[PDB]
Amino acid sequence: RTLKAAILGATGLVGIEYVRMLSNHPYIKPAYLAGKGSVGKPYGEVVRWQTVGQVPKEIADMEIKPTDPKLMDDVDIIFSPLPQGAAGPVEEQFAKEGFPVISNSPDHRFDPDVPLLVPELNPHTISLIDEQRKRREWKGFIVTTPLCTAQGAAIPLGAIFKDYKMDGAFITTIQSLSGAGYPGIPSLDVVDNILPLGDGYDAKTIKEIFRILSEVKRNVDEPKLEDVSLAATTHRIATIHGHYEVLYVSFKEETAAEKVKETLENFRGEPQDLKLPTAPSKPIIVMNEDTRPQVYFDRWAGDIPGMSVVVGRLKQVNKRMIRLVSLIHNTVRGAAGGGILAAELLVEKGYIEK
Amino acid sequence: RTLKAAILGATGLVGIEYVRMLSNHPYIKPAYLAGKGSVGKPYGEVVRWQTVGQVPKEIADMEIKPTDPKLMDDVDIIFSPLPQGAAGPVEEQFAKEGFPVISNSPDHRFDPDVPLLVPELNPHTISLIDEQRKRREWKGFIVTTPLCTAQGAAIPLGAIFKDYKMDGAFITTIQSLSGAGYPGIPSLDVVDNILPLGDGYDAKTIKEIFRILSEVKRNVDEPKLEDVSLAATTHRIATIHGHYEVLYVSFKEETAAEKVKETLENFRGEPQDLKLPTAPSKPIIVMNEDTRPQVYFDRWAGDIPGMSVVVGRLKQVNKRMIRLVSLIHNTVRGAAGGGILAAELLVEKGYIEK
Amino acid sequence: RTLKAAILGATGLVGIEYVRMLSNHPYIKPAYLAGKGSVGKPYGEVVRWQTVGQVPKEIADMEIKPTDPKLMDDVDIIFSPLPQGAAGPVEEQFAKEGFPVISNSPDHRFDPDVPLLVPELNPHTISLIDEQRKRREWKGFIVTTPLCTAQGAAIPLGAIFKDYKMDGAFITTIQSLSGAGYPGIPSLDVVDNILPLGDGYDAKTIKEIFRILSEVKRNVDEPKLEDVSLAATTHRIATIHGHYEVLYVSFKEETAAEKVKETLENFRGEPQDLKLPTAPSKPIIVMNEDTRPQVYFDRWAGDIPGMSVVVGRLKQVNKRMIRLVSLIHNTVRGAAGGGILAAELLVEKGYIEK
Amino acid sequence: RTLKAAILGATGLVGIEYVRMLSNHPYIKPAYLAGKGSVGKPYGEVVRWQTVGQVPKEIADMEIKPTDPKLMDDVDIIFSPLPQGAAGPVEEQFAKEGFPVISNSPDHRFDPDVPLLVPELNPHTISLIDEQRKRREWKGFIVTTPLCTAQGAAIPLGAIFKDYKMDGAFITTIQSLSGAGYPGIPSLDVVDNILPLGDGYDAKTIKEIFRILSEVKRNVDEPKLEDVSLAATTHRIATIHGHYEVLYVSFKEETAAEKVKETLENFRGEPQDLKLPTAPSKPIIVMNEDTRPQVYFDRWAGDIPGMSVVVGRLKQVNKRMIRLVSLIHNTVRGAAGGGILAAELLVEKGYIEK
Repeated sequence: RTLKAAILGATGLVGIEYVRMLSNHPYIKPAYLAGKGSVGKPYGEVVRWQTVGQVPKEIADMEIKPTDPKLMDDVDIIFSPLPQGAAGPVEEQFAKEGFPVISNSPDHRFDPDVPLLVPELNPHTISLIDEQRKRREWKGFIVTTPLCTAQGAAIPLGAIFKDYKMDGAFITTIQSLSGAGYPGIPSLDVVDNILPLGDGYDAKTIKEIFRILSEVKRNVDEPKLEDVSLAATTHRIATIHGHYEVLYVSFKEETAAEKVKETLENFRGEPQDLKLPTAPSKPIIVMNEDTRPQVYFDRWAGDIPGMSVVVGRLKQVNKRMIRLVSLIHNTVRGAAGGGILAAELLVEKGYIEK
Repeated sequence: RTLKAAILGATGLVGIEYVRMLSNHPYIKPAYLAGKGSVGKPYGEVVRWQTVGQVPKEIADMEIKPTDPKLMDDVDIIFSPLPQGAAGPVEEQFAKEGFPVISNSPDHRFDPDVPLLVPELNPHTISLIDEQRKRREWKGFIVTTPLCTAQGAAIPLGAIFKDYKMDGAFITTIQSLSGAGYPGIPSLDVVDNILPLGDGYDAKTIKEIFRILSEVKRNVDEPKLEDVSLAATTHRIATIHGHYEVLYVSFKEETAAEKVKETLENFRGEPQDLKLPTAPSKPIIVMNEDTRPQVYFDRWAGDIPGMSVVVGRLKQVNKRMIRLVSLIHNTVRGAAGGGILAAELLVEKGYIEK
Repeated sequence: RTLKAAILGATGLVGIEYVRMLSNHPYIKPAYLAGKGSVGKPYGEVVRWQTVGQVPKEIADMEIKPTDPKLMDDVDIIFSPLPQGAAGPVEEQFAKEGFPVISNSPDHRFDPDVPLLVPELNPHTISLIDEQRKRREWKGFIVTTPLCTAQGAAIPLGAIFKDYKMDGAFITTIQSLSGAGYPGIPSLDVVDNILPLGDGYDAKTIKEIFRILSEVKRNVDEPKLEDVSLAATTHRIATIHGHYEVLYVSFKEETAAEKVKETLENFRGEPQDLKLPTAPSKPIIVMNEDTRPQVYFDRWAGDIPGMSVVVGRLKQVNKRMIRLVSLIHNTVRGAAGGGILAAELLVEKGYIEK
Repeated sequence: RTLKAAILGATGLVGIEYVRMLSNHPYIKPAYLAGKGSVGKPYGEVVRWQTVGQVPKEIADMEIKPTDPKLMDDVDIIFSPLPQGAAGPVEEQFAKEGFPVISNSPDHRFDPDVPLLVPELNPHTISLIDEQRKRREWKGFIVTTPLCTAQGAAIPLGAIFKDYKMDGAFITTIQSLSGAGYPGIPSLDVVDNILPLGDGYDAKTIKEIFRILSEVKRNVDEPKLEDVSLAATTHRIATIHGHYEVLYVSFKEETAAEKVKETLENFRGEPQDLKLPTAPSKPIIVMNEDTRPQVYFDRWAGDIPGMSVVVGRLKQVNKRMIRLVSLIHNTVRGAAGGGILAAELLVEKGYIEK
């Protein structure tokens, strides 16, 4: 007994991760590979397989099919890593046609009735679907995952905000190329260079972190999220996968790095308690060596490769300020892997039927 | 009429910048190219010319000579970019033999009688040379320049600390390979990877910044330096030259990013006043665009290429925090250029004879 | 008596070399920077200065103007490095307005009345302008330079072909990114990868070499060009400038590599003879070290930087086969520099204004 | 029924492949991880895992042990990828103590009594062992595998030489960084550069190819190997795994690239006929796309990832010349996978008993 998934944009840098991971999944099958430009061609002939291994045997000869909900009677779930602008209306059209829709796209991320989900952090937000359906009058639904960059920060910051009076986080990112898609970043922009991404990208990263944090169930009540200073300075360099982030985190009062570090080691959420198939044992992995994590060596760490955010370099700066770094696999936990985990949580909660 | 310079480690990545720059200098000539390994060989035959243009024609034919005082009777100034551990005692040997020694090495940077010198920040600390001479019973002297990474931070921070109640700066660095020398960083460390340098390197960057800031003559007296919180998280990636740094800067009172930027634009010190030949018209260049500076494009910027720290992205974070970035050409301003500027100051103040 | 020149696609990777070089030129001035997208704006504000130094002081505040042959009264020369498909009809408009056009684009390279010019190899071919003017009934004219990759092989092969019974050349190229222009090659195509350009690219390289070789005045007449076997296998990697090529060259009879070496060393042409300003003293520089030439260190070689093809590794393979490598600066000698050289030749022979 | 393996230099770039591969092998166990500088420590804590996936769970905890025959009583096979100069005497010490040693080092590659083994091309030359043992008066033996670079040309070239009148091959290599080990190639040698490896490396590549070809059993007799002309021009670039080569192959008589293509597509040797576990189904994979193979996308191709040489771009140059490209995974087929395959062969022919 399995569920049949369609993956929109299946030849893309995110769609390849849905293909790789769903090919190994116990009950979600990659059964319908949707596109536009290469409709009618075999997947393995057209795809850039910029990930680990090779195109799965059983997928390689599948023809890419039209992005058309009228052709998808047989499909149980839509995964939608589509580009911004194009995504919004396609996802509405699928939802209106009665599909569950898991989007990795930005278009719906701040709809107050659409869940911006990190399953370990705000699983309770899925019950927004009730109101979504009723107010939007459709049988289906849309759920979004956040910007991968925002997730590499929000996961550690969420674990901390939960239990500590955190009052700011000032972040520097060093992001990989695959985040921008293909053709994406011109090679001349990152050879012997660093490409700042600009105020617009900095501002959207912070916006998304604020939404995720505004939804975390905390054990302390100070400070109020509105009194939290977040800031980001974002860049891309010539790494293929893996977003590397340096966070300076401030607290309203005296807070020991050793305590925070232990909170990070100990972090887990509903996905781990439920033993969901794509839930890592340790959604945050903490490293103790002063030159770790490194992008190359740590982006595929953990019992489920790519699904863990890897943290290190925990250090006291002064009594109210600590330094840490974090690494997220941007197309796995940051996108496809997070979206598959969303789907398992939604099946588990009753929102997608068996 | 000419002053004759020896360049120790002349073939090295800093040594080459001495040669390129002094080749164009109105009164300090590269008269003696010293080494060890390639003593006896033509310079241009052996040097790795990893900088702009080609080996100066009047220099290529010059043979590499021993690093030995008794051989250097005609020499007026020693520039010493020698590796740590080796440098300390060689520098002392030269100073003892009557030479002015301008070192880019770490060994003497914390000696209480030795200038750790950024001409635009603490030009007055050259007066330490007078007590150094009495203390150590020698007619020469040692002056050091700071770690290039420290200069990238300390230059814009020194400008701010001078005029503002700055109580913290929290730094992320993305440093180039030339800084590590040759063979330096293994290729496998930086292809598809980011290399963290570790706690010792972070700590040493901070300690050097503290020494530099403690010597700035400030126009406000608050807060005390002992009350200032610094932190650095340092990395290398595959860029050839140019250290890029993101600085989150806190103040003890409300502070306008607009004012701080004006302060950086208008920044100048003694070298510009005295019109030293290597003094750039703008020791700090401020950029307005939200994707500048960039390493490749801005590392050779300004009227003296590579002598200016290029700053950008000035933004208000909250009322007491600002974000900026800076780029420093690590072997020009960050080492050889700073050294040559040091030498021009020392000549102008009578420390090195005409 | 300064000639004023218009630069089409002035913001581009090749246009920047016209802007750099003509800024230092003794009688050809860059007086009209033509674009489309950025027309009106200052050159310095928009241009991506992906070359040595900085935008020239006196060019930076020049406005980008529209590309239209009715707005250029002040103008004496057109330099056109425009993309294929676009460039063919544009350049015709300019010659059909009176202007002399030196083109770096592919469109007219195979017109039997359009010179396809390497000034050291086939300078006499400029007389095709006479019967080109006649048969097209227009007052101006078009001259084109060859694909950079083809120049990197044909300059040494032409010097060889003129004096030796060469029957074959079998080429592997390893080309830089700048040749694809901007946005050009996506970053994901060349990070930890080699990108083959394909059969169409291999075939167009060979076709151009063949045209050029057919136009070389020889001292031998064996074999005939029609029996010469040429092959290329072309790639790009993550280098910014410099196309590196490995050539296995065969001969119809016993031929010594030391003789061919001397021929390449001694190679001069009409540009040298006339002492044209942009003519290098050594159009082919021959290196003797078995690890040279190297892209990084040799692409800017020579008295006129980037104007010389640098050759090395001359080795006997068997009695009738030799191996050599060559490095060409693809935007300088391979485009803008060759073009400026074409402009100087044509003035000399009285085809251009004054 | 298992054979216990000792992996010398286990933490090296070739060691980690022995560990990775053997960890999944049906009958060879990686039982003893030998080293020097990290003896006493757990493998997982010190190893640089610069390959696919992560350190196998059951290997991670294993302690690195001394390289000492006296400690290895229970070991059945020694795999030795030790650096040149060290390897020779150590491998002789192991064979004189009674062990079968399969070496990836160059030291013994040209001993008359030491097989230089590509299992698909010259499996019979294992019989050399008998006179090795007689002559050397030792109960163990040494077998070597060739230079990875030589295997990338020798595998397709042997398959051609076996069936066609091949009289020359003229090769250009574009090799990865991992072949030079760690720290190996300094990062500054390869950023925005190509590093030629020189005459000694070119000559040794060809010498190894000649030896291997002289031991291939042919179906045709012309020409004699002594009259075949080989040349190599070798380079390194900033790729991690995978050596890419372009080969121009010539023949003494007319030979159609379509036929040579069919021969390569159909290539198989004794390891396939013996169904050895590590024998890929297709020791040569032939691709049809004019932009394939590519390093990143194909170095891990095949039913056994990295065990197949991938060939592409088969094209007629003239009646007597073709062009093809080949890609080898240099640490799998080119080193550890090739060694394991030799060991299986030696087990199958009774030289190593289970």
